[PDB]
Order: sequence, then C-alpha cells, then structure tokens
Amino acid sequence: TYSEPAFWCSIAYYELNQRVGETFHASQPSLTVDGFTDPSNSERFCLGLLSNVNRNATVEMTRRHIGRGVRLYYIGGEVFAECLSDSAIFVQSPNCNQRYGWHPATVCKIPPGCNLKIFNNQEFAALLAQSVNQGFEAVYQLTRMCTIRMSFVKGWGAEYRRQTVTSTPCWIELHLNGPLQWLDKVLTQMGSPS
Amino acid sequence: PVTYSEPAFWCSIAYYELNQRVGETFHASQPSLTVDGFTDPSNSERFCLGLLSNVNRNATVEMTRRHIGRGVRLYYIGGEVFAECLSDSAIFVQSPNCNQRYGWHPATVCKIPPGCNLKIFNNQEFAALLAQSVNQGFEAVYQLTRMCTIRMSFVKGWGAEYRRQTVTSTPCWIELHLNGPLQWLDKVLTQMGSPSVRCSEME
Amino acid sequence: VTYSEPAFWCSIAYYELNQRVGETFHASQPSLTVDGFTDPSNSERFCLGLLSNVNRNATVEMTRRHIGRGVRLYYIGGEVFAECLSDSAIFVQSPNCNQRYGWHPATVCKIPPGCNLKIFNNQEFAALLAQSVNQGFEAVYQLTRMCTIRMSFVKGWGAEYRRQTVTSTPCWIELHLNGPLQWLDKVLTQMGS
Amino acid sequence: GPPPAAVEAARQILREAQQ
Amino acid sequence: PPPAAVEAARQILREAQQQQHLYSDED
Amino acid sequence: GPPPAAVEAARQILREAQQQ
Repeated sequence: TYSEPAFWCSIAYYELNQRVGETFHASQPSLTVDGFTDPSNSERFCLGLLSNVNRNATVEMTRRHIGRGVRLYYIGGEVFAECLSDSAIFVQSPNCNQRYGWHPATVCKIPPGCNLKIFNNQEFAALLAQSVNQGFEAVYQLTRMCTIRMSFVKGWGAEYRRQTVTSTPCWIELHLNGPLQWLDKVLTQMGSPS
Repeated sequence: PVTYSEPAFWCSIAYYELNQRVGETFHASQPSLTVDGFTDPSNSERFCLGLLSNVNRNATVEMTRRHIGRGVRLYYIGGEVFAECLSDSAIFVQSPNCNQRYGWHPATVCKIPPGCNLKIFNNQEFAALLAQSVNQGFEAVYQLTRMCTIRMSFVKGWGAEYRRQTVTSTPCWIELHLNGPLQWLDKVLTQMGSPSVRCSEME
Repeated sequence: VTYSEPAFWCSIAYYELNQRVGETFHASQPSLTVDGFTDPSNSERFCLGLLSNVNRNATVEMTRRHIGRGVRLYYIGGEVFAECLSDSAIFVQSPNCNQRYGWHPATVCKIPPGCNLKIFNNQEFAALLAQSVNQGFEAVYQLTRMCTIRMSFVKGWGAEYRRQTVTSTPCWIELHLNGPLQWLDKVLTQMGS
Repeated sequence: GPPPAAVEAARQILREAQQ
Repeated sequence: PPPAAVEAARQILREAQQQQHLYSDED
Repeated sequence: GPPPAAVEAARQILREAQQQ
C-alpha cells in the first residue's frame, strides 16, 4: 500500500560534520532556505535562528553571508534552485550531473541571480526502468539520485581545498520524496537476498 | 496532581549506524509496523531505513544496509510486544525485559533467525518488577528506565563470542522506546524521592 | 514574505556535554516543566529521564539522577520565568536578563532550589531591537543571541566554576524564544547588507 | 521503609496490567 | 536607517506594550 | 531476474512521469 507523499522534499542543515537543527519538510511547491530567523513560516527554512554551541569562526562568517539564500521549487516534474543570496551556492545533484555528462560527484556553482534545474523526474524514471534490467545493485544505487547536497558561499571538490561536503561550513541535504517512493515500488519487487 | 494522558504513539524508534544517529525518530501509532531497508518516506506503518542519508558511511555499513530487506515487524498486542524477522538475515535483540524473564545476563543479545519471532516485552512482567523495585529504593526504580528500551541490530550480532562487543560497533541498529511502560515508570519514580547522597555543584 | 503567529512560544533542546540528546521539545502551553522523569506523552512536561544516550559517562548518569523535579518555565504578560523545582540548583545564561540588571552578557546566574528568576522580558528586547536598527545591520544581526537561553542542571559553569563552558556540563538545555525570533526576522529582513 | 505512595502507585499499575 | 526596518520595529514596540497591558492583567 | 512485478512497477512509474 502507498499514499502520495504529503511533503515533496525534506531538508537537513549541517555545519561541517554536525547536524544543526531539525529537519524541514516542504509541502508547497516553492520554499526558501535563508539566513534569517522566522521559526514559523512553512515556506521558509530560516537557518539564522539555529544554534550550534560548537560552531567556529569560519561558520559564523559564512552564516552572515547566506542572506536571502536559495529558492528551491518543484514545477512540472522538475526541481530548480535559484541563488537569491549575494554569495554563490554550490550544488551536487547526480541527476543534474548525469544529464550533462558530468562526473557524478560534480559540484556546480550557481552565482547570485542564477538558477539551475537540479532534478528532472522523467530522467530519473527512465533510469529506474533501465536499472531494473541491470539488477538489484543498479536499482539500489538509485537512492543516491534522490539526494542533492548544496553548500552556501564555499565550494568543495575538484580544484577546491575542501574535498568533501562535510568540510564546508554551511550545507544542506535535500531528499526528494516522490522519487524515493517510486524507487520503493521497484526495489520492494526486486527480490530478496536469497 | 499531575495529569496523565494515553500515549498517542506506543513506541518511538531511532536508527543508528555504529555510534552515530542517522535520520529522524520514527513514532508508531498503529499496533503493527515494519522497519525495513527500503525507501518509502510516506507510510506511517513503515520505517524505511534505505532512504536515510549518512554522507560519512563506510563500506561495511553500505553492504550491511543492502541485506536488511524486509527487516523486522514489530507489533503490540494484548500487553505484549513481538518482533518477527522478515529479513533474509537474522536480527539480534537486547531486551532487558526478556533477559529478566528467562534469567539471562542483563546484557544478553538474543538472535531472531529469519522467519522467527520473539516476545520482546511483556507489560505484566514489567509491572511486577516495577512493584518489586520500589522496596529496593530510588536507584533500583531509576534503573528501570533501561527496561523500557530495546536495542536491535540487523545482520550482525554483538556480545558474547561475537567480535563486536557493544551495540555501537554494529553497522545498522535501532533503539525502541516503549511509551506505555515509560509512563508507568514515571508514576512510580516521581514518588521515590531523591538519591541518598547529594550532588555538589562544583565537582 | 508573510507572517503567522508562532504556534509554540519556545523550543527546547537537551544536551549532554557537547552533544544533542533526544528530540527538540516545542511548548504549546504557557507553562511547562523540564524534569528528570519519564512520561513521554504530557505536552506540559519535557521528561529528560527517558532520553537515551548509550555509553554516557558516570558524571552524566549521576547528574541525571539529581535533575528531579527540574525547572518550571512559564510565559505570561510578555515575560518568561524559570523556577527551580529540583532539589539541586539550576544555572541560567540569559543575555536579556544579564543586560536588564547590568551584568556581562555571558553571566551564568544560579537559581537555588525554590527560587525563581525572570529570564526574559519581551519589551526590553523590543526596545533593544528598535535601538539596534539605528546602529546598523550587524547590531541587529547579533540579537539572535538574545533569543536563546542556556540552562544547566546541578552543575555550574563559567567564571565561578572549574567547568568553563556549557558544553562541559553533563545536562543542559537551550531555549529558543519564538516570538522574539519572529520579531527579529521582521526587522533583520529589512536591514540589508 | 519504602514510600507508601510509590507502593500504591505500583499496585495500581499491576492491576492495570492484569486488566 | 532603512525606513522599512524602523517601521517594523515601531509596530513591534506597540505589540510589546500591548503584551504588558492585557485586559486580564490585574497586577 | 528481473521479476515481472518490478518491470511492471517501473513501467507504470515511467508513464506517470511522462504524463507529468
């Protein structure tokens, strides 16, 4: 039995290697993740109110520059990220990377005022159907397509001194619930380890 | 007098990889639930561990997570809690209530092989131990908090002759809190006074 | 951007040493107690005794046994109070309280058993917020620190104690005051920079 | 000896668990 | 200062004063 | 494999996505 996800995504915020704050769940098509402080807007994930007694000076400076942050929106089977901050954001989306023929770990800069299509549901569904013919492991690995990680201000990977997302001072992890439920409908039918 | 109300959720479940909490706590309202290795985010009767992220996760944990599969069915009927191993791999349960029932060492870890089931909790036995513990003093009742938690590892055993000697060495484990028993404990513990020796503000 | 009134006047997160333990509690009624006991289902009680943390050390285990009746926190007429119901003291670091009496912002104030303290006054925050507008983005931005209050049970910390920071105390909580946070957002979003 | 109120609270719980 | 920020703070001051004088406040 | 139900489930999802 299945029911349509009430929330199209969940978002967790981290500073370096530490989770900070509660998970945010989005139920309207557009949301903003910003650096401000309203605790009670279901369409704003306000990171500026979140505490971390262990945070260092680099994180404090980065948090000052989040500002208007990122708008994330889900329209017509596609997910978009728009950089509203006056500092860039950096996105690692394997679905986006595959579409452009980039390495799966690619981290793409989105400068202020720019946007990027970070997910396309039809491309995922086509990959899921192809993966069924390739076996359990191929389908199981698609869980990674349903997670997108994004850092504010600071890049990571390739040329950067920071090589992992957990080295960035402020980052978020988005789970796309519709793709996860689609994946469940297939994975549960692929057959048991014996 | 303090007000009490019936728990909306009979248990909560937290997932861990090694010593790290992974994901949000799950709260169960209906009598039966499954904790599995799949990926539906939206079924109130399925805690799906396969969608939970851990950017730090190592190869052993990834390999072990693929074997959870159908996982464990946990269900609460007639004052008793049961765990049924639906996974093709065993699950390993540390239930202090079982350990008390069968006269086992309190840290005993009991295997549930695939297809099998164990009564992991009996409310009456807990209530009997709670009443006996009153006569033993504050500390004996306070320690019963541990009886209201059950830890279970998927795939990998720990304790005794296993290589892993503590639950935080297992790659994929859950911690269940039984809310009914916790509320019963609260009603008694709040009447037990304080520890005998006071606690300094400076040490 | 539109606003709606916060459903919960505060949220409370528990910590042992430098680690979060358990889920965040959200207060839906004007008064609540944070205590060392085990009811999971009372919306006016955050019961810390049921929260797990495998391998916590002996000092945390001992402190947890002395939380007892804990602290009563209540919000009325624009003011927040803390009452020490525990048989051990509680230690509170509230920059709003510290400023009102003229203490350094990081002051930790002991509340002995049976005593209380006004840990927050909304009007003094609103006055400070309006004044900070004239001083620039940074002055307003720093006021997020005023909207959080930290409290330890049993064990003191700070200049008067061997324990230097709150993260060396075995059992502590962090309160976020949601009304003040929303007020701050209404101003800070208009400050620029 | 033990606190009678705690004994009585535990007694009522044992009754509830039987029912 | 930015006038929208002064105006927001002005209304907040008013709301804070109302909180100290609820009709039910006897003291 | 793959099992017939897995192929069928993926087929329906691909149709749902294309309509979306």
